[PDB]
Amino acid sequence: MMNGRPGHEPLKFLPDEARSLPPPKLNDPRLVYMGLLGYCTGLMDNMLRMRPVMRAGLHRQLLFVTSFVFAGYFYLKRQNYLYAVKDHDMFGYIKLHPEDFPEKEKKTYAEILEPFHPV
Amino acid sequence: ARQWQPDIEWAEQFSGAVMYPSKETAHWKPPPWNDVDIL
Amino acid sequence: VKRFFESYHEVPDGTQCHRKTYITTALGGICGIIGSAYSVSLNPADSTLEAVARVGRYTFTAAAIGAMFGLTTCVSAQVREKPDDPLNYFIGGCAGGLTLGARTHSYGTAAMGCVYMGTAAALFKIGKLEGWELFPTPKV
Amino acid sequence: FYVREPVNAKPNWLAVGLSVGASVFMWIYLIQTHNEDVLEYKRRNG
Amino acid sequence: LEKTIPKSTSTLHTNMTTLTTNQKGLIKLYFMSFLINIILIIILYSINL
Amino acid sequence: MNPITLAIIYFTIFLGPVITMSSTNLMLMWVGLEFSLLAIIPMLINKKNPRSTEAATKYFVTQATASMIILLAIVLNYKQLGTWMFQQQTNGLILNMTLMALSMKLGLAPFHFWLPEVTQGIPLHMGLILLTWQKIAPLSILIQIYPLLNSTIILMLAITSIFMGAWGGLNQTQMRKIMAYSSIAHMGWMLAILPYNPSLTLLNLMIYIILTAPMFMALMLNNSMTINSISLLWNKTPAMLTMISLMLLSLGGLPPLTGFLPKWIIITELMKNNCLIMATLMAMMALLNLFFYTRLIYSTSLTMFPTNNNSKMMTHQTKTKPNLMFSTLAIMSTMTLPLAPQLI
Amino acid sequence: MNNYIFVLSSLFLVGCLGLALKPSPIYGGLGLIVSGFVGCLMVLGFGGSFLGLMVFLIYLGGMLVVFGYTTAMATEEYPETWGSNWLILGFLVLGVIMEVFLICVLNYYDEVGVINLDGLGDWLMYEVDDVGVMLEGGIGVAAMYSCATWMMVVAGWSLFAGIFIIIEITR
Amino acid sequence: MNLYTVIFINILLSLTLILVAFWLPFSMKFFLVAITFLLFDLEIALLLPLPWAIQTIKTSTMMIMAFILVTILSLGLAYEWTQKGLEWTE
Amino acid sequence: MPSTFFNLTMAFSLSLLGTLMFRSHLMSTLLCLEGMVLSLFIMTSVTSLNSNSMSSMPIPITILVFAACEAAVGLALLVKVSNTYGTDYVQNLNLLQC
Amino acid sequence: LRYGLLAAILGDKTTKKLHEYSRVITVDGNICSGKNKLAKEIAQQLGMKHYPEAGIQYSSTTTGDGRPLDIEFSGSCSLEKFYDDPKSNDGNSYRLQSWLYASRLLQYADALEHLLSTGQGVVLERSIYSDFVFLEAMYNQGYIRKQCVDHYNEIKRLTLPEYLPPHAVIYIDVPVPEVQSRIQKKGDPHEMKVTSAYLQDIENAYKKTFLPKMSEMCEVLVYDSWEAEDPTKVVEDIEYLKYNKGPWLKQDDWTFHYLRMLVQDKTEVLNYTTIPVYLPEITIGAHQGSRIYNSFRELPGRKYAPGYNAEVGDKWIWLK
Ligand SMILES: CCCCCCCCCCCCCCCCCC(=O)OC[C@H](COP(=O)(O)OCCN)OC(=O)CCCCCCCCCCCCCCCCC
Ligand SMILES: Nc1ncnc2c1ncn2[C@@H]1O[C@H](COP(=O)(O)OP(=O)(O)OP(=O)(O)O)[C@@H](O)[C@H]1O
Repeated sequence: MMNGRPGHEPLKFLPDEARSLPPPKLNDPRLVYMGLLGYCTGLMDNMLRMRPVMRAGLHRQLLFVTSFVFAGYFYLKRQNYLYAVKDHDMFGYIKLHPEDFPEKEKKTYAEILEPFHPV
Repeated sequence: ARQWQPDIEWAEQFSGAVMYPSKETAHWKPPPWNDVDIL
Repeated sequence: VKRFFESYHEVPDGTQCHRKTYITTALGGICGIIGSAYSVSLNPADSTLEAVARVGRYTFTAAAIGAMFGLTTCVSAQVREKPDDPLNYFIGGCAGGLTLGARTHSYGTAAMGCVYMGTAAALFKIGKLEGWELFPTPKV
Repeated sequence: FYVREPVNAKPNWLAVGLSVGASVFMWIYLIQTHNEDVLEYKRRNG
Repeated sequence: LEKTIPKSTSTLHTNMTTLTTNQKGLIKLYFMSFLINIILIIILYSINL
Repeated sequence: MNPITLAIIYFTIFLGPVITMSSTNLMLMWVGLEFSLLAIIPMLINKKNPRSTEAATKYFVTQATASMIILLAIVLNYKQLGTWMFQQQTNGLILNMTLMALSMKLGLAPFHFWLPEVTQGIPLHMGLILLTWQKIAPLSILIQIYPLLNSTIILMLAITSIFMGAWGGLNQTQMRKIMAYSSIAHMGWMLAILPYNPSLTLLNLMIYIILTAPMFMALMLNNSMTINSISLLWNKTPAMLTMISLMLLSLGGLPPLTGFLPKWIIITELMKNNCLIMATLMAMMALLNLFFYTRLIYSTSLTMFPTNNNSKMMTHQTKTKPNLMFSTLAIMSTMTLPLAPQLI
Repeated sequence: MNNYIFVLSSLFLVGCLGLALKPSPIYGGLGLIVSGFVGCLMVLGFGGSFLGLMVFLIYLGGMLVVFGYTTAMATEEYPETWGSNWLILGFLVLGVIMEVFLICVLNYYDEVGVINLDGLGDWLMYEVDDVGVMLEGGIGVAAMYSCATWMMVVAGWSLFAGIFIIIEITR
Repeated sequence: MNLYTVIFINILLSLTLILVAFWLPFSMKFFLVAITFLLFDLEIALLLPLPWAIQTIKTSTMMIMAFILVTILSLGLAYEWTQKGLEWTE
Repeated sequence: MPSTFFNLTMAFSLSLLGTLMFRSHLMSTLLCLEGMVLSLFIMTSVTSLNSNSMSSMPIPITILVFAACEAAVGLALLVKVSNTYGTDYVQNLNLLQC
Repeated sequence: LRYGLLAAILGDKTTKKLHEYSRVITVDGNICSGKNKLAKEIAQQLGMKHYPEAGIQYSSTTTGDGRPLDIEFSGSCSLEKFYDDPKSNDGNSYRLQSWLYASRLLQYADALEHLLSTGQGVVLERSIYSDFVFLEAMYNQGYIRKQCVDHYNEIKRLTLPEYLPPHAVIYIDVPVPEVQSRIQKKGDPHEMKVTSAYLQDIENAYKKTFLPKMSEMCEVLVYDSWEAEDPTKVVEDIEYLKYNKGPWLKQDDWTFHYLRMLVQDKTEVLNYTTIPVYLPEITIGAHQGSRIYNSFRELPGRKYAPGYNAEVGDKWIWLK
């Protein structure tokens, strides 16, 4: 959908138009959840290899957590950029086409007669 | 008593080529365990 | 040229009973032809005579389904001035299931088809009226 | 005491070292990237 | 209340299951079916248009 | 099979779809498809048994006919417009022939009858590829032309695929045929949502791949190609049940699991487009997939079947099969609903 | 000679019809050979010297040859096929006549459309440089070596890997 | 018209001679050979346009591509050789 | 052009019909596939020569190469089928139905 | 690093080590013939290794701390009880035949991997190619059912063909009265309850199926008791032996590699012994199975994987 738009660089993870958005914080619940998933992957690897769960492969578990958080930070930056671009284009179109986005004539409940329905 | 666990009667119904053999054209027989047919 | 099947919806129900029944019968016949072609190519028979007999069985069956459905619907709309009532199509679907059960000799199939086809035809009419679209085009 | 002394009888110190180094470097690069992105954001927006 | 709802569902779906999975590994029949499909699609297109 | 042969064949298997996706010329796309076919056949036939030979023959014939039809479509477009790319002016018959061919290449109904037979005759590591990596080029060719397709035939194909996949998996007792019919169903979902939003086709593709790879790996752990063989998993390797069950429920599409999100958001888009009747039919008929996945969850994880004796020696022996990707993909596929807004 | 290319295309049609009808893997080879001969002839009619002679030297001399080779060495002719051969020859006759009636109806329904029998000898060549050199087909098939090297590497790789593929299939 | 005349004449002469004649009174080796011949005949097809390619300006490119073709063909030959595909000792 | 293209398309359709209708052999299907290949080759070359587009002549060459490869692997599979069963028949591939 | 494609590409190949005497030999015979002695002597005089006969505890001895385990953990079968009370309604007969076939197969594999990684040939006693004689005997005597026999033959079909046969098969021939005398002399209150009918069925199975079936792909050497006990004759016959007529010449580095992978993975060896054919003689119930498995994992050195049981002296469990 949003692929063929002006100022579209091909196969780029993060352009510089995205360096103006506020970056995510490492305490973000989604990064924390990815860390949890990393830890659970380590524990499941041990549980499947018949090793002591939570008493084996500390380097492996650390690597899992680190990799998950690492991927999450960048993927999150990218998705935030995409949503920002979506809003940008939407509002630009709304402003360039005032003839299809008119302000509603909002009345007050003292005028519009709504029907009454007993019980 | 104790928990009932499947028996041969209950496990051999998952052993045919196809389940629900309400057909009469299903004369088939289970395939081999190594995919090497008999000859 | 595809208007054979559009002449069905140019007049309220309760009129042109004959051609409406003809249309539903043609629909049944087509559906049966396709079903029979599939069941003859897959799961074939021994003699081409038995094959064409399968074909005739399925085709005449589906044609009867459609004919009875359309006739019962338009006759209900005649006896009762309600051209915009899905109950007529429900009754027609039950009559179609009844004919299916008469053909296949199974009260099970009879009642099952009754209920199913009744709901199906009633929902078809509800869509026709409200404005439902089947196979619509993209608008997002 | 086993009779088929396995591959896992002792740790792979190469794997251990590489894993720990990769983790530490991941975290260092992540902190630096985050701080640089914050600095750029605030430079651009005031 | 058993014969109607659940037993009927099971019967219907088991029967349609048997129908659709009564297949024998015959390429001739599979390809005749593919040909019926091609014909039906061509006809849909040339008719509706 | 020696390293040089292995490298050449697998490099071709990898290059096919890459050319298909990186080329603008339909001729080069066709080239990629031919590469895929050529390089897949030998791996299917490696064992050199009658069943594998038959599967290879069926695959070859089907895919070759499909490729020929695609090339006819390309040639017709070329005579019509002078260009080697489909535009908004090609006779819709060309595109519908192309769609039929791509559907037979994928395994959609009613062009599906070859997929279970082939997968059965084929080993596990080959079904994995055939059902994950061999769906990416024919789907890419469609993603490139989604604005100019026929929603009617697309929806008919998708719903037929859902129905036949359900009504096959209900009966099959063999892991590989079950996987085949599940593939049919999910590809039907993809096609259904395609002409409205292809990002969701790709979403469901990646979800189905993450869900299928680890399942085939689980199976390959014991080469349990049957229900009564995978039931012994409680004595052979019971540390895999907690994950087989969850991955099967996700495949089925149960709310709290990743596998749900595809169906949910696809239904959302179809509702925005007023395809509510089709969405309803599909959502009601996916419950049969869920049914014959629950029937396996039972025989695997919620009840112990009659075991065997030599399984004792199987216990005596150790094992080092299930690499880290198993756990990684299973977790990513079972516990990633809180992140749906990002995957969208 | 206005009917030349039309006759050639009709012979190609009849050959592919004798393929569709399946007499045997050897008479089918003969039909393929005839159809390919005619295809080359029509390509030359349209000016494809290199293309047609390449068809000759590769499709026939290289492909149908191994087709008949593998056929003889890995196929047996069964006696039943003769009566059915005569039957499908009659089938072929009927198909020829049906195609003639088809073409008649299509001319009646679209004069300047499907086929302009009135303009048969015409609409073969649309344009040509009269004073132009360097406009044959080799000039294009040799582009591969300067522009479109991608196609050449693709084809060379297909042929390369075919060796390994066939040795692994036959083994 | 002239080619047609000549070939027609030859065919007529052959049939006339053969009429007067009457009126006066499994191993995979051969398959592998055929396949190798296919894979070399297609190379001939890719190699024949050199008399037109060597008239171009991109000589540094035609040199390259022709060398690639010949080299990888020789390598495939060498592999079919090492794997005992040119032996005939059943 | 119109007439010859109509006839070429009819021929392709006939060969596809032959493929989709087996007659107890497999060579008689591979030959129909090759007839399809030939028809497409001819149509492509003819369109190239009609449009005078010398930047599209490599396309017949490529498709001929790849059709040759496909035919080679198909012939190998047929050879294996014969080596095992004794005939290039299609009722013998009745396995995988279980 | 483990053996695989990478090791075989780097140089851990096979044909670089197949020196003469890189063979595999069997020393079969009837029960009380001089197999152990003759095989030890052949091993010594040829430099090769000896793999004694494999019984109910072969796996218990080859895995773990090497000590045996309760019969419920290894076999749930008893040769003593087989000799005392055959025909029992329990199933000991076939439940023993199957376990012994499985152990002989594990042994054949443990020998093949040794022979392929190291050119040191191996000498075994009765193998998977002759275990079936003790089954045909029981079937012809009435201790076993045709269903058990068919199950055995099916597992044999699934397992055996994926393995290379022996080079040399030495059959020590001895008659049933001498066998009974040797039994009485050796002394065993259970073996001394066996029947000459059973022994003769064994002998007949041997001579009528094993010898013919095996003389077509491996060199046979039939000897009696007195040619035996003078082994140097046997050893020189072997040394002179010609080694044609077998598949071992159709084998290249890569077939050896794809066979070494199988032989090294001790679970793809038994996947087919572990098929779910539901015989009342081996079909163990869920409660018994669960109890036995949880107790087996309760035992020491078996709870976790080898290098992860501290109760047996394993350290660094937090970095491996
Ligand atoms: C919070 C929001 C909620 C969102 C929705 C949540 C969805 C529901 C959560 C479902 C999670 C479990 C679903 C799958 C059930 C698995 C069944 C199972 O594993 O139990 C059967 C099996 C018993 O084995 P058995 O031979 O009888 O004896 C014990 C020897 N292990 O058990 C086993 O053998 C397991 C393998 C043994 C490995 C050693 C023991 C380590 C622990 C492994 C199990 C971990 C389970 C984690 C449970 C977390 C629940 C949230
Ligand atoms: N498959 C089987 N079924 C039943 N019994 C078996 C089987 N295999 C071995 N046995 C039993 O094992 C015993 C083997 O004793 P054996 O006389 O072979 O001792 P040994 O140590 O081999 O001495 P020697 O080598 O001199 O014979 C026999 O009594 C035989 O009945």
